[PDB]
Amino acid sequence: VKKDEIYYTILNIIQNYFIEYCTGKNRNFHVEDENTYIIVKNMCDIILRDNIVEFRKDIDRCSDIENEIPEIVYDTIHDKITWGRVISIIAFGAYVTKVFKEKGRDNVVDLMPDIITESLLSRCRSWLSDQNCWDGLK
Amino acid sequence: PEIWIAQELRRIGDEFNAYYA
Repeated sequence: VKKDEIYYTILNIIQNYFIEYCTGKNRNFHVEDENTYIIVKNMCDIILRDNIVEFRKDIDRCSDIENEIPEIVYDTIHDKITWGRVISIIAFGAYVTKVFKEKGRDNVVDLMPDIITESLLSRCRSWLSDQNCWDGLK
Repeated sequence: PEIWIAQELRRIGDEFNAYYA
């Protein structure tokens, strides 16, 4: 809930990956931490490339998906938090953002980064802090 | 529905995690 350095340390990377994934424009020179961005950018691009089809099916199966993001995140890492699950959330979050973008109206797209970062931190802050945020992912 | 998504993000997250240290 609280917007700290941690909240924005994560948001900066998610916000720019969503931007890059939706527009196809390079964001390596807008992010604060360039090395993390490349790693996370590639991690999510692998998950998407291998699971975009499943995402397409699960997404058409779910009406009213914007207000269900916090529940999906909650139900993904409530028993345990791992970087694999955290990355999968970001990747699936990226796909949804593009999907709502191609559906055409942006007001939701402007919120997806904060929505998942909020849901992510609502349960994983101490876990993220105890690894110095993205340092644990290297 | 929303629970199926969650469980597939866990399969994806767990397999992704095992194959990369």
